[PDB]
Amino acid sequence: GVLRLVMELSGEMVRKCDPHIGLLHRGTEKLIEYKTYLQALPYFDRLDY
Amino acid sequence: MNIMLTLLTNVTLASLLVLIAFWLPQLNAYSEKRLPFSMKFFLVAITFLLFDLEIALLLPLPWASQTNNLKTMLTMALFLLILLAASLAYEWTQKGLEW
Amino acid sequence: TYKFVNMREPSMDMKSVTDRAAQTLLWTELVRGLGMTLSYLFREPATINYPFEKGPLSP
Amino acid sequence: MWFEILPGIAVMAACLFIPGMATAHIHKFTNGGKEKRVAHFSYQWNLMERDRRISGVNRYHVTKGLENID
Amino acid sequence: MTMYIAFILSTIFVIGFVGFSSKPSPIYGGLGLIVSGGVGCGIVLNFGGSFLGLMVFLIYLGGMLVVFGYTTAMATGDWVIYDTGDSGFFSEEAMGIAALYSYGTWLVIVTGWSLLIGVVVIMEITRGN
Amino acid sequence: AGRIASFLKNAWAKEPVLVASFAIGGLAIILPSLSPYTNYAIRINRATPYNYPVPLRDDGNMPDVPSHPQDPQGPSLEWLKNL
Amino acid sequence: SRGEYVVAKLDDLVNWARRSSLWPMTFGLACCAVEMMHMAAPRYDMDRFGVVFRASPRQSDVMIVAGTLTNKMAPALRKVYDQMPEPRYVVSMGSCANGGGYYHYSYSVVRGCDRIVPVDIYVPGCPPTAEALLYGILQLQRKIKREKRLRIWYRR
Amino acid sequence: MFMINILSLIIPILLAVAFLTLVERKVLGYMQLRKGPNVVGPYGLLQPIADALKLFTKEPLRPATSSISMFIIAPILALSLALTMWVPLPMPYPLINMNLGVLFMLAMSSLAVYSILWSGWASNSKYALIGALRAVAQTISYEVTLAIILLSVLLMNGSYTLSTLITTQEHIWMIFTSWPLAMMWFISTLAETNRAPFDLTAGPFAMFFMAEYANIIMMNAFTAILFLGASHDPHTPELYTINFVLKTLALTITFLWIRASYPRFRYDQLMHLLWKSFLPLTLALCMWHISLPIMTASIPPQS
Amino acid sequence: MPLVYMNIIMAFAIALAGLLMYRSHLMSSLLCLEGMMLSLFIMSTLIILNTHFTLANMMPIILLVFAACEAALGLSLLVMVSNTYGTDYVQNLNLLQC
Ligand SMILES: CCCCCCCCCCCCCCCCC[C@@H](O)O[C@H](CO[C@H](O)CCCCCCCCCCCCCCC)COP(=O)(O)OCC[N+](C)(C)C
Ligand SMILES: CCCCCCCCCCCCCCCCC[C@@H](O)O[C@H](CO[C@H](O)CCCCCCCCCCCCCCC)COP(=O)(O)OCC[N+](C)(C)C
Ligand SMILES: CCCCCCCC/C=C\CCCCCCCC(=O)O[C@H](COC(=O)CCCCCCC/C=C/CCCCCCCC)COP(=O)(O)OCCN
Ligand SMILES: CCCCCCCC/C=C\CCCCCCCC(=O)O[C@H](COC(=O)CCCCCCC/C=C/CCCCCCCC)COP(=O)(O)OCCN
Ligand code: SF4
Repeated sequence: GVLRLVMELSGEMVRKCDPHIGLLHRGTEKLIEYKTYLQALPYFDRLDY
Repeated sequence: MNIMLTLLTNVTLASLLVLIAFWLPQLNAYSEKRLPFSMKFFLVAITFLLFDLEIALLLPLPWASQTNNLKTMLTMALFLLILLAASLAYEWTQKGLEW
Repeated sequence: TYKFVNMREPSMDMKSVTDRAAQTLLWTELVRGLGMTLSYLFREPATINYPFEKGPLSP
Repeated sequence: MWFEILPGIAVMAACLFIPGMATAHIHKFTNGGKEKRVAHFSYQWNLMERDRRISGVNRYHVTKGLENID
Repeated sequence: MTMYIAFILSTIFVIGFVGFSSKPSPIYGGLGLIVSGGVGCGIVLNFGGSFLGLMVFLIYLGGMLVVFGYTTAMATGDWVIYDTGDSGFFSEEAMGIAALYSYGTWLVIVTGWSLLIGVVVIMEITRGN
Repeated sequence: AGRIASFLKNAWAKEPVLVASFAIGGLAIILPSLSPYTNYAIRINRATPYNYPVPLRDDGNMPDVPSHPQDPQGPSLEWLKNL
Repeated sequence: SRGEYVVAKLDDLVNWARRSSLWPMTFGLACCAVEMMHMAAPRYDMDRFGVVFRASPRQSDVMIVAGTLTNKMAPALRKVYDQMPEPRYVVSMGSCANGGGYYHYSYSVVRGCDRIVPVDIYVPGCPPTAEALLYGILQLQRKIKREKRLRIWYRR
Repeated sequence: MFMINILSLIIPILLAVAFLTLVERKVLGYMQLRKGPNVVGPYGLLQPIADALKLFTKEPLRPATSSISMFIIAPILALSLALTMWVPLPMPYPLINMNLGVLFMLAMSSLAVYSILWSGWASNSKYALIGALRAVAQTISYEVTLAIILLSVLLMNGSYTLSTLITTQEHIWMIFTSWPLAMMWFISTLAETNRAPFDLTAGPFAMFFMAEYANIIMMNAFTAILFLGASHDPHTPELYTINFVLKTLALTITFLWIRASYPRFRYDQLMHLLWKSFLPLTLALCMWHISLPIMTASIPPQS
Repeated sequence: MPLVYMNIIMAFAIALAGLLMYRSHLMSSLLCLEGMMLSLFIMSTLIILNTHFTLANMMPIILLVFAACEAALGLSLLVMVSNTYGTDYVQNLNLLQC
């Protein structure tokens, strides 16, 4: 998918790994609050697609 | 003369093709808008250099086999190979081949 | 009911050790994978000839 | 099917045919219908030089047989 | 006579040495040294030293100057003196070089010892601490 | 006795490349001293004429020096032919 | 005359070469990426059209935006687009990339990727079938075939 | 007519490396239950030409700050070395008949790393420089074992002349005399050309690609001549040419097969592979192949 | 003595002077050392081949190998110095003085 990953290396070995997420934050949970339950069903298809 | 002409032709062809590649799309108008220094890489380069020197010593072996002194040549040739092996083993056991 | 995926113990007799050594030195499983890819080349591809052929749909 | 890979391979094969074959024919053409003489070790070169001197046409491959012994 | 091709090659050798001896931008100095090494290999080959010229070209260029470039990137009258006879059905340079294993036993021993000691020495120098 | 066999069996596992390397190198060192053909190799090398055989001046005191290549005196290469 | 005939034929040749080898890099942002991988799967085999699978940005001819573009992601997509060599084309895949889609009224979603980059082909669907994306790629090929650069230069 | 011979060596090689892309795509596709290109050209046959034209009509992205000198030099050196390495080879008769042809090819291959070093240096990037250093280290590491294996094999040939390899294998192939050395040689030639499972890394890009594919084909031809000796009849060399070409094509298709069959190593894993498995066996078998002709009185003629 | 020997000797002298100049960049010092070695190899090979002195064909190879080993050593030293200062400038090596 889409992922940003900021890490610190000492030569070959990985010392620290900090993933940055939110590049696919669509705000599904706030959008669900404006739909009926039926209307909010299709968001779950798009969650883990 | 034949080898010189061959290299000249190869180099000329490569240069011509690279320059036409770099200049054919330059004629049309377009928009036209650190420190780390790993020691392991240096050590592997140095190990390659030393093993390359020992290979250079090994190289005359195909001609060395017609000497009438076959025993001495075999001993010395074997000695060099054994010598090369020791370098590999010493570097191995001293953690010289790690990452 | 549960299953174990990686709970096998290699045999330590001389013949089994020799078999594993032959696998290491002669690359038997690599040749096996090459063999599957070769076999798999000799069968019909799954590609359809779009746009002259179309994927199946339903009402 | 798989035999549709054969055309491109064939083309590639034909290209790899061209160099070696060409060399052979050129070695026939510049050497009077014989393989180009090999000259290692400088005794072979001396043989070629003697041939070139005794040809009478400054060409090593013009071979002189017993008809030239008089 | 090709206007003293050996002299031309020697002049290019000297010019390349003048080029990289000014020591500009050590990568450029290394490049000048590579060109000079190629020219010197050409000199030796044209002279008749096929094996020794190829040793220059392989060992020197392909290993040693390659390691120099690696480390750098990590950081911030002729024709007359010649002989008359031939060599036989062998090349004299090859026979002399191959005599290393039958005649030069002492040279082999000292060279192998020096190379092993050099491996050990590089290990110890770069150990650090 | 037991320790060496156990060590060799434990090395044949998990280190077969090193066992093979050491076996091959050891055989390369040992066998030439025991082969009966190495003297044949030395003799074949001695039998290859790279230089011209410079004739000797006869003084009436060389019975073993041939006067012609076809003469029986001198070294022979029947052993080479039969090899 | 021959002056316009030669540029017409040479333009035809250049257009054929450009469209018969389209190398895309894909922004697999979301679940339209699954359908583009299904377009590279054996059944459709995009490679058989000359369209290679997963080209690098520095040798990419076309960009396929497949998924939702969020505000956090927009600068990266514009940066990637700028890097691409010209001539470059953009295919917008799915509702999210076309106009925001099912997240159009969101505080964190770009309402259409064409606010950020120009778009040549809009492939509709949620998601478009792999066959629909193939139809869109072939439509982009026909669009490339229609263009005529040498004539414009000769007539200007 | 020497210029015609040079051209008839250079041009067909470039056509072969152009159509090797087609063959690779077609072979990988069919091993993947699909096809390769089959739309551009009657059987995909015009795909390489379309690729070349598209690449040559695309904007070149000069780094705008990097060393333009080395930026232009690197592809020149790469392609020049790639085309030069074909001259020594005897198919059956060599364009240039060198006494030390094998050593010459070794020296050319050794030079082939300067292009990687310069392209990495002139990218004006720390990450690309890291990748270039990794590539150079892998290349030099594996050319070590290439050289040692090569001299061990040549000890049965009697010289460095590549033509004599045809004479040595008049009755039997060299693959039967030393298959372990041939196995390690094949893996080392995979790792030398940066081919999977060792693939850890507009115009000039195509130039680099041409150089790499020419090196692939030349390395496989060298393997064929070294280990798979065709029979050569002096009154009809075309039989040798066809046999040698068929063997070279088989080895190149085997490279494609291997790329399609396996995952790729890590850097440290392939470094350990070389330095801890190939080098010990290579030294041991070099000792063995030095001892073998003397023990059995089978030393090759030439001195 | 012909002009080829003169040119090789002149190249050696130029490399020696360049080493003795020390503008900066100890790597350039090592480069000058190895240019001296290359000139030495070339001229020794020319002399040995010209006089047909067969057993001395051994000598150039030996020289090469030994000198290359020295380069390795020198490189190591350079590297270590950089690890202390971050760069290989000549003027960093002034801790010890007369
Ligand atoms: C004598 C006292 C020794 C004790 C002191 C020890 C000090 C250091 C030891 C190192 C000295 C080594 C001496 C060997 C001298 C070499 C010459 C001599 O041995 O004769 C040769 C005999 O060769 C022998 O085979 C040499 C074998 C020695 C090499 C094997 C082991 C060497 C190890 C030495 C130390 C190296 C590093 C440490 C390793 C543990 C010549 O052979 P030959 O063919 O008749 O003559 C050639 C001339 N022709 C062509 C005209 C015919
Ligand atoms: C020796 C000197 C060489 C110098 C460089 C020249 C480059 C090499 C020359 C060879 C080029 C090959 C041209 C191949 C074009 C034929 C392709 C043909 O099949 O396309 C069809 C014909 O379309 C066009 O009519 C083709 C126009 C191509 C150019 C026409 C003439 C150009 C000649 C000018 C060359 C002179 C160059 C001047 C400067 C070098 C349409 O098919 P397409 O739409 O794709 O596919 C649709 C998919 N379907 C069919 C399966 C449903
Ligand atoms: C009586 C006297 C006889 C003389 C002695 C002869 C005895 C010989 C017996 C042993 C010889 C075998 C040596 C052959 C090569 C061995 C090297 C080796 O085994 O290395 C492997 C690794 O080898 C590889 O895996 C490399 C594979 C890379 C992928 C390439 C796939 C290639 C396979 C397809 C077939 C290739 C065909 C090669 C021959 C081509 C001919 C031109 C070991 O590494 P690891 O298993 O990871 O563990 C080591 C740490 N304990
Ligand atoms: C005496 C003959 C001399 C000539 C032969 C040698 C030629 C080349 C072989 C030598 C190459 C150098 C080898 C260097 C040795 C270092 C070994 C080592 O350090 O590995 C150890 C362990 O290896 C060992 O066990 C040490 C050697 C073990 C013995 C190997 C074989 C010894 C003899 C076997 C056969 C003997 C003769 C054959 C008998 C059969 C009849 C012929 C740790 O392995 P790692 O990968 O670092 O860590 C693993 C965890 N990550
Ligand atoms: S456009 Fe539709 S199918 Fe594609 S990621 Fe968005 S919601 Fe899913």
